[PDB]
Amino acid sequence: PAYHSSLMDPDTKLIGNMALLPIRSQFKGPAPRETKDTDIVDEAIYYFKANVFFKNYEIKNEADRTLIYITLYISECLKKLQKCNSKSQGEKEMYTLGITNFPIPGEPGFPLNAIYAKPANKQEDEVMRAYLQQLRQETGLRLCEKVFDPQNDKPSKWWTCFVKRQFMNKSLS
Amino acid sequence: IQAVLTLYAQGLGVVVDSGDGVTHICPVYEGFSLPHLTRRLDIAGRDITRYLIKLLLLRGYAFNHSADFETVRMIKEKLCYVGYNIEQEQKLALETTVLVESYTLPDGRIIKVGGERFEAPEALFQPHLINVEGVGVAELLFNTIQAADIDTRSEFYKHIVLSGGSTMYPGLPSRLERELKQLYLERVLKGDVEKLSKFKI
Amino acid sequence: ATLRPYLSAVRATLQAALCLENFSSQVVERHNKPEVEVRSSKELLLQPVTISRNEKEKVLIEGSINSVRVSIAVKQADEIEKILCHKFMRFMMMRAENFFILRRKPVEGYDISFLITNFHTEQMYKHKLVDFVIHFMEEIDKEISEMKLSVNARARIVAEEFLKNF
Amino acid sequence: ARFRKVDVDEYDENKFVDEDAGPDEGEVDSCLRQGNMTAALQAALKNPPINTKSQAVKDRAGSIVLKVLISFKANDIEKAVQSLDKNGVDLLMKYIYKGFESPSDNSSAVLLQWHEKALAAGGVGSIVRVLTARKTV
Amino acid sequence: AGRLPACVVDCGTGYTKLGYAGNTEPQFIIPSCIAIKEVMKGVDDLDFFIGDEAIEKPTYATKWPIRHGIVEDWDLMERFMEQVIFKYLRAEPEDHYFLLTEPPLNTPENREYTAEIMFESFNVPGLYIAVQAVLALAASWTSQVGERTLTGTVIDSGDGVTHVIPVAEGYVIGSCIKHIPIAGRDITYFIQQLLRDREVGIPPEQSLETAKAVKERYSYVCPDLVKEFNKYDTDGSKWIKQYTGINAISKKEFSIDVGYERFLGPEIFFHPEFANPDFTQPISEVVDEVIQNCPIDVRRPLYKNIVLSGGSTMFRDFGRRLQRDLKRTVDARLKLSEELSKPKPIDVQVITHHMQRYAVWFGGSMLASTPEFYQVCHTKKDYEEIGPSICRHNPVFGV
Amino acid sequence: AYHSFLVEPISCHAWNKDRTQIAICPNNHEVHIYEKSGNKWVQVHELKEHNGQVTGVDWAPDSNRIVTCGTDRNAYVWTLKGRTWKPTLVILRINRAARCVRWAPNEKKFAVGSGSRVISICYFEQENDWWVCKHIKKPIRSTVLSLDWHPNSVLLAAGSCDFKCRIFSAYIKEVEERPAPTPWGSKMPFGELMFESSSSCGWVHGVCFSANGSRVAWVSHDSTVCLADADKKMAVATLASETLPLLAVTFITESSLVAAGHDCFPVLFTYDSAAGKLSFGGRLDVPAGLDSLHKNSVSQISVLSGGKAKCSQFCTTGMDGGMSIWDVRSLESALKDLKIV
Amino acid sequence: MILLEVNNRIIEETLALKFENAAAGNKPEAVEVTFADFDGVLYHISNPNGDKTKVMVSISLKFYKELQAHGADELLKRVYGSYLVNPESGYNVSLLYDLENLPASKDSIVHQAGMLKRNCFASVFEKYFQFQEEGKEGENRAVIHYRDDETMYVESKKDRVTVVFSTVFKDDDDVVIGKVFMQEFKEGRRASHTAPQVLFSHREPPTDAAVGDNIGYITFVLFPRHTNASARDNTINLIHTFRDYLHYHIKCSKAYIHTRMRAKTSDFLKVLNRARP
Repeated sequence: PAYHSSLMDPDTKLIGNMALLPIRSQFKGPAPRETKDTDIVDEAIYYFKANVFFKNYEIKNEADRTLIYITLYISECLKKLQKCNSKSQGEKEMYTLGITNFPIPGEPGFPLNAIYAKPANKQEDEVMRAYLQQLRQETGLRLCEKVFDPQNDKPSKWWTCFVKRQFMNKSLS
Repeated sequence: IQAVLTLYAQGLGVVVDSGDGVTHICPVYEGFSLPHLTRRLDIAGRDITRYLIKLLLLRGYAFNHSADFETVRMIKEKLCYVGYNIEQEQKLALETTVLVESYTLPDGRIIKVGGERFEAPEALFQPHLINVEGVGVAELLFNTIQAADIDTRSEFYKHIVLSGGSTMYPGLPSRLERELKQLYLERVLKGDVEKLSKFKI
Repeated sequence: ATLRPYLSAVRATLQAALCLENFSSQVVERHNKPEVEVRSSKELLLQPVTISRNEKEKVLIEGSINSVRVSIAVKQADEIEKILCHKFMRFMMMRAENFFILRRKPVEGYDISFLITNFHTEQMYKHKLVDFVIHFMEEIDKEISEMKLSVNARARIVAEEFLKNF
Repeated sequence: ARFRKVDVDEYDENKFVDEDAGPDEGEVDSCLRQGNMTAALQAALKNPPINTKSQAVKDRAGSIVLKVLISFKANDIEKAVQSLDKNGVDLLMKYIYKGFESPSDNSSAVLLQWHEKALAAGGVGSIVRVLTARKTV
Repeated sequence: AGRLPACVVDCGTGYTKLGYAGNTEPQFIIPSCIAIKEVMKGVDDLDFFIGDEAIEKPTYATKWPIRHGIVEDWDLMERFMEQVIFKYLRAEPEDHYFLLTEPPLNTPENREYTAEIMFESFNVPGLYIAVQAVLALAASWTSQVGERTLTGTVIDSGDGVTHVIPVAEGYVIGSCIKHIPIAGRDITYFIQQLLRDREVGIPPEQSLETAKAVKERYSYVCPDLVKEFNKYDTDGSKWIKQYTGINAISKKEFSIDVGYERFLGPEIFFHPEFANPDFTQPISEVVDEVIQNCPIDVRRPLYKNIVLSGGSTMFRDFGRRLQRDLKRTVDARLKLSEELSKPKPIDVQVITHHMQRYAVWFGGSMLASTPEFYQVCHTKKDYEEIGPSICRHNPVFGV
Repeated sequence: AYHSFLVEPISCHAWNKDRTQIAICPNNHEVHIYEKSGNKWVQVHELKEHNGQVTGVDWAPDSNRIVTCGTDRNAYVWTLKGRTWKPTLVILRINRAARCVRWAPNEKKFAVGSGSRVISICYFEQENDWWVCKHIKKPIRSTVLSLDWHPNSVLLAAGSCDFKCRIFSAYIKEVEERPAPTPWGSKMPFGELMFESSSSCGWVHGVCFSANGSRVAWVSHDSTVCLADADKKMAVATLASETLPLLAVTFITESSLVAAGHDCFPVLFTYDSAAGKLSFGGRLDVPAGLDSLHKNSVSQISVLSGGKAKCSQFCTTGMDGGMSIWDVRSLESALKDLKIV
Repeated sequence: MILLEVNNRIIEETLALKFENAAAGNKPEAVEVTFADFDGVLYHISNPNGDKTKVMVSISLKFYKELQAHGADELLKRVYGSYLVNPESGYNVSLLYDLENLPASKDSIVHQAGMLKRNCFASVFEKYFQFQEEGKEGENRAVIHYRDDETMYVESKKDRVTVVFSTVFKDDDDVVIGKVFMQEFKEGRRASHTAPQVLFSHREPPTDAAVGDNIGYITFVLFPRHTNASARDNTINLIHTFRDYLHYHIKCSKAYIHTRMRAKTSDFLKVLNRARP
């Protein structure tokens, strides 16, 4: 079946019902620092092409929810990367996009409000808003030295093609 | 003994109890039975059900003996009956369509059942049909009664009582009475007497 | 010329015959059978009657308290009409179950037979059953004729197609 | 399987059994030969063998009546039929159905004319009584 | 068996396989269609074509007498047979016993309709109607197996639907059959969409074609989705392929790369939801479910003998993947038994053999070459003396 | 005034005392009781106990008890216990289907005609708390098709397939007392044959006793209606119809009969005592593809009000599933030519 | 399809596929096919000795000896030449095709192989067409038993050549339908004056010729316009497929009757069910 995250620990920090998972990045955010060479953003980009085709997804950890979030986002980047002609540019479009405020668990316009808990107060709201943008950032750039072939202006059709498909028939946009 | 008890419930001959498991012809003398005469037929409901299964096969319906036993049992309970004159019954099944009846299977499919309605239960009268050696309920019943000490025959005959689910087949009482009348007219005489060879079931 | 008079006599008789009611057997505990078939209770059977149009075409009507048997001798002018009639009556008898009023085999001496029971006259308007049997007698003759022409029509095209190629 | 070959029902005490000698050939022949068609019919319809144990005796009567209907003009029938009382029409009908069992050249062609008239006068119930008769011609 | 071999005709919903008994493959495999012109007078009834010669006949209308494996139009099925016999097989029908096939749950009435045609139209000497499922089982005796048995689970995948059929002692346990809304037609479509969303220059009227051709030439079943995507992404040079078709207009040579769809195609067998919203249940579960509804005393045998049949089971590793997926679903189950408390291990085996594409016709050809075939056939004499009802039953045979 | 309760036959019916509830058998093993709410028919009860088709129903007016008999060989007396009807088995001691049943006026006993070629006369014994029956066998040779009690609750008219209409004495001294002489005879010991029609044609589909019971009428399959006048040495008047057989009949006055059968419409017959002759009073139903209210054979007819002496309304139910109510007075308006009695 | 095709599809298609893969340079697959044709003909296509580069097409005709007495062997050589090889055990004629030595135009040989049965029959007609074409009379008649209980009789005369078929209708009703078709042949001249004259005799033969209720004798009378060297072949194609043509049409008729019955019966049922409330 679909691919599930395995970064869940018997001691993982939780932001909402999502997993506050360590993500080696230089962006600001409540993201713990990671020592293991693979983070929740790798796991997401690795499984993307396989996961996106699934319509159903059984949540097993707060870790999954983060995976599902990073995945849905990936589709958003591809929606963008489909248009542009350079890795340099793409990296910019992912900083910009990675900043736009997409709805969050609890707001209208956020698909999956029955699976994602809403922040219990104004602190979590900011923490979460800040743990998420952090992810739309890290995820946003790592997705550039993938979607672009050593010969720029070339958004590999290997990624472009998924632009019309939506994981779980859901969309952040 | 359910035999004596059965007879009791009807304020009281010979009990013919037939269920899924087995058939029993138990005589009962003025209040208490009498083992020495009791007998068994190797044909009961489960056999008739089983026999229907095979008959339905020859008709174009393949029911799995294990998986579909319960279904065929309901088919039998609802549609089967005892033919009075098998010769007569066969001409109906062969020359007309009045015996054909529809039965909806659990999966929605609708099958038609005809001649096999009276043929399956006919095992009770012709055991060999199901590869069983014997004589069949009636001819059996007859012997049991003739093999009594008389001065009871009249009572016994005049008091045959059916018991058990496998004896509810429409027409069964009539078929026994015809069979017994036949065995009597031949194996006890030969001429036209039996205007007094009375006995009800 | 003689057709209409014939079918008219037939219809009247069917009207008289198709007056049935439910009747449980006097012979067998809890059984119900078409008396005209089983015939085990004489008082329940009616006088058999015949309506003949000529030496070959005729109808036999056999009533009883709960069922009527209607046998028809069909017109068969020649060998070809004979085999076609025969194949056609067989075709329908094989599908007797779909008809519910068709007998599986004809009464000895006839080409096709019906067995209409009280159950039929309850599930269907009896005056329309009488209307059907008559509509049936007329339509089979038409059908046998068409088939006959159909056969002679293909026969000729087949001979000319083969012969024309030499 | 031998004992079953005998129909023990034939001797059942609770069974059913019905509870148990022709026209004037000359009078019919005469009236016929004389040109009295309407009087020819009444002659033959007189004294039907409704109780003769033999078939031959009935057949004779059936033919005498058969001879009159055939010897009729498809235009002198309605006249004779209407000269009969209900019981007569009833009986005529019984004979008309008998005629149907012996197709001849056109005897059946004219018989269907008789049936048409007898019917118009007797009604379908006259046929019902053909079917219900236990002692019929 | 006389000097002439029996005629074996396997009429499917999409294709009809026909030939003589004893041969390993059919002599003709043609579309189950007849083309006619549209009161019939003269010899217009003979003016028709069947198979390939009936697909795009200008002045003729194409018809399909068989829907869902059952004969809908008997008039058309009867004419279809005239040419099967006299134009293709060139067999004197009066001289050959015939073996025709029927899907499971084919009514007794239909068998009499078939027999009325074969005996009363073509005067055949003997007829036998075999149930497809059973023949597929027989076909597998050619395999992985040294013990012949007519008890097993048959997965027949045509082009319309896939069937999971349990067979016990040569008889379909009809009440336990299940259908799967996934067949070659859907595999071809899913491959169609994937291309439209990535490949350019494919002639619109040649969409399905290019796709149907890609499925038939490059598709297979992979063991694991991500790892596969990984391969293609990593060493794409050794997994991506090329396909050049010929434009049926500008008659220019258009080419396209072939990737993901190679494995994603057959994958919808295991992940139906990938292309079907109304069905999500994996084929392995459907099989497991079918066997479970069957009599306990026969489920192990069913698990041990899963036979494949049809072109849509031809993808490389289909059986390997099916058996794996099933072994799990099955052990995981027996697992909760220990935890909830040691049920003996259940043996799950999926058989694959060379004759799968037309497993059914092959079984029929093999069985109709035996003397026993002639014993179980219903002869013409019997049909005439006993009636078309004898054809309601057709004794299984061969084990 | 026709109403369709269903499109399959209504096997038989029975109305309560006030004609406020009608009990019917919708061609099955059950008995449905309907009642009117405004101008709509509402089903208020379903009696399910019989194991075969119900062939006869009768409702005793004063004791408000329903009796039913079926092909299952049984008979049940139904008693209303608050809001539900409870059946009490009555052994008829027969081995063939029961065909008809009628309570006696005195409601002290009912009669069941059956295929065992016999009439079962049943009555309750408040000593052992159960029903018992005595048979009237001779000279019955076939299935008994219809029954109708005499106003004295002793004489019983019976119609059967042996083509006879008979009057018997169903006198049970154990529930009633010595009957007063009748023009039909002064000796009425149990089972006494008082009168027997003389005919060998047609099953007797229906029998009926007049208001004062000195006349009995019956309809047979040979399409004839008959009436035997006991005030005239049991002379028998006969009228041969031109139409199909009648299945049901009833007196609507001392000299008027209303019957219906396979033609599907009720017709009138009058009796001329002086002449001793019966005449055809004409069709009463004057205008699928029929011009008649009912679309199939009418098989049962009953007096709804005015009784047999001066009936003002009668009911008919047939094989078409319909129930009709006929207003005598209304019929007399729409047909100035109609002459009753 | 009114006229039965004369060639054999399985032969042509089997050979066409092998030749194609041979030219393409693919490795030869093994082939093994057994099939039949009308009149008890049996064929076998195979690789002799298992040599996959060799495809043999063999035909078996129970009545070959008889055709051999009338020029078959000679005609077959004329037609096939080096393609002929000693007949495979169980067959009378064998064609051997070397997949490593095929002609430029393969169609000609595929077409000829496809007509093996036809070319085994042609011989007898060609002979007798020659007898007539040279006034040669008195010459004995050919008696060919093309079926176990059917016979063909060829005979030459001064002006005409006559072919007599003794066919059998197993089905009693097939005889009747047959007479209808035969009647139309006996009159086909009323649509083609210059076409062969057909004669027909039911029970009675026009020798030990069998006499029975299910036997029929058709007789074609061929004139020089049909038997000459320019029409000859076409005439052979028709005349030798005649018997199967007749039976094929008797059978197709029965099929058409069936469609008429399905329709009529269907109508009947619609009426019956309209009689339901």
